[PDB]
Amino acid sequence: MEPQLTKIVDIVENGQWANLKAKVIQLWENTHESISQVGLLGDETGIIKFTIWKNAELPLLEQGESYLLRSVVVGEYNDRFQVQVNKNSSIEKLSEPIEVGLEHHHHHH
Repeated sequence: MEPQLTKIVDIVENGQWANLKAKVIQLWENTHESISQVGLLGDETGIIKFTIWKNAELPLLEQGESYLLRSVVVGEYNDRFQVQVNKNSSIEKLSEPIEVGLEHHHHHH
């Protein structure tokens, strides 16, 4: 039984429980105790900002690396939507990078 996959553009609902896979386009180490880490998630359907709470006790993510987020909840940030990770949540590294980068291709890199 695989988990329910939800797309960023399919959010249109805060406080929703689902599972999403994305890469960290940018990371920011937080020094405040309330917030542990915050960055951006690069999904093939778009991008979204997420924040990890210290009460989650989760390891730091690697920039440019793909990450799988299971059992997460959507938070309502002012006018924009954001994904908040807390306890019960899990994170697994994927050896299959996601596009998030396709617009030009001359000959070969």
